[PDB]
Amino acid sequence: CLRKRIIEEQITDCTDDQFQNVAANFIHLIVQAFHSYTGNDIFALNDLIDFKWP
Amino acid sequence: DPGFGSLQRRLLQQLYGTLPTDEKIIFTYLQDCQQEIDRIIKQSIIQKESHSVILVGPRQSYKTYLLDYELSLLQQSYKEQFITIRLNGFIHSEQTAINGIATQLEQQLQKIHTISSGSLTEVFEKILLLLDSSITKITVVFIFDEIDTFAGPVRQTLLYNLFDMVEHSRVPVCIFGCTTKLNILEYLEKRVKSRFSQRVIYMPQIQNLDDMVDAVRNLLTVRSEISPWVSQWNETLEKELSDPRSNLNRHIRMNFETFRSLPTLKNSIIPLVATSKNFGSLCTAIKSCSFLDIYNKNQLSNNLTGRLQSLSDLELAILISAARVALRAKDGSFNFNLAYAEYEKMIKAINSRINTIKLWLKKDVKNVWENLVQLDFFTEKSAVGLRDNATAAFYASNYQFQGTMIPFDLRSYQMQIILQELRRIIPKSNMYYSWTQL
Ligand SMILES: Nc1ncnc2c1ncn2[C@@H]1O[C@H](COP(=O)(O)OP(=O)(O)OP(O)(O)=S)[C@@H](O)[C@H]1O
Ligand SMILES: [Mg+2]
Repeated sequence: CLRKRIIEEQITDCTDDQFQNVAANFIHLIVQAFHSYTGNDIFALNDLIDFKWP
Repeated sequence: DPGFGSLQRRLLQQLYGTLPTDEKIIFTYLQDCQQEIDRIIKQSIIQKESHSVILVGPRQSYKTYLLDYELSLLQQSYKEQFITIRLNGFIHSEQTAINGIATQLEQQLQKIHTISSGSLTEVFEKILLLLDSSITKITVVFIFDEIDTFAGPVRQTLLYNLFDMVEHSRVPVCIFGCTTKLNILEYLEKRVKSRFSQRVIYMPQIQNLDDMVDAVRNLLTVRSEISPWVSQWNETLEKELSDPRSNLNRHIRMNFETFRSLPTLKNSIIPLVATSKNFGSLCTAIKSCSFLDIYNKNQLSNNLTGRLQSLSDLELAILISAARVALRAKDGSFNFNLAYAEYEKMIKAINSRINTIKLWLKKDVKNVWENLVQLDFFTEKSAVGLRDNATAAFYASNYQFQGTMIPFDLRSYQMQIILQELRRIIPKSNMYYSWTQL
């Protein structure tokens, strides 16, 4: 869903770091946004990351 | 180097007790009670007398250890002169004990040179004509483990028949009952007491601190010279045990006032000896005891304090508000509506004095509420936990409780951790620490 977005949007200023940094930034965003909601549970974060990714 | 691994393997074998039966150690505080067991069991495999004793002592008080030491000490010479019938009081119910004795009388007389077959009546009569009925016979040593379940307050048929083939038999029997109740003779039905030899021998406990350091001295010293390091390892051990101000003697001293048990020390010492990699590392690791506070911190890492430490902020405000609501009530009960009517009140009083705390709606405090019953911070109103036996956990598995048919936010929960115990354990640099007073 991201690797079709990079060609749907005509994105050529990308490398693998340019994907993994926005991936880790999204994961930190879900963490600092929703840690007071879940708690210290990997399972309640995994599915939030699975929902809010596309 | 292959010189250090021999010392480590020998040390861990002494710490587990899996030595051969000539260097297997017996501690000094339990050397008199091993003499009584040796006297009892040595006049039944040799002299072919018959009797019955009960060993009373707590858990991990070396009863199975002493008995297996005798039965491996009375097997190096008199192998063919006895067979052993060992049966628990847990995995052998009083109907499955007969099949246990029949299966263990069959397969033990096979190894020397069909009684297992039939119904329960035929099997119970096939092992009443075998035991209740110059030459030397074979004796049977019965090892009853947790005998306080066969002594239930209804019939006591197995104990009556086993203690009845003590006086009234031609086969020499010797039946050992390891139990834990100190009031074991009050359990027995009054015609099973009269068949009993009344010789109950209580296991010894540790009376002095000298017994504990002598026990650790017996456990950790090495007698057989296998590794080159042993000539140091004994002496560097004694330097820690003779000096009463070291770390090892201090940990033994605080073990003597807490759980007064050698197996807890064994489970402390075993990952110290096993995680080490060199002899100097093992030497400084037992000098400093750098692992008996790492391990001892981890043993308390989640009881009610090491996992409240890992609570998040909304969960902590919910727990504090719930403990406030239960502290305000009469008998200590509350629910999700009474808890959320204190969370928003407290947080509105937080935003009154002042940058703030986001008020989460009651659609997201439900997940927090469910995460504080899966950490056991709330119980229900009268919900008993695991039932005692296996039938009462079946009789209630078919019951449909009223506390689970009502809606979610009306279940009358109950605190695990009161507000006074919450006051002292939350750090004083918290934004809810003032809210733990009332
Ligand atoms: N047959 C055995 N061989 C080696 N070590 C043993 C043996 N039986 C017990 N131990 C060890 O001895 C210590 C305690 O011994 P136990 O015999 O289990 O105590 P206990 O009296 O049997 O407890 P019970 O049976 O529940 S009253 C533990 O470190 C055990 O691992
Ligand atoms: Mg036992």
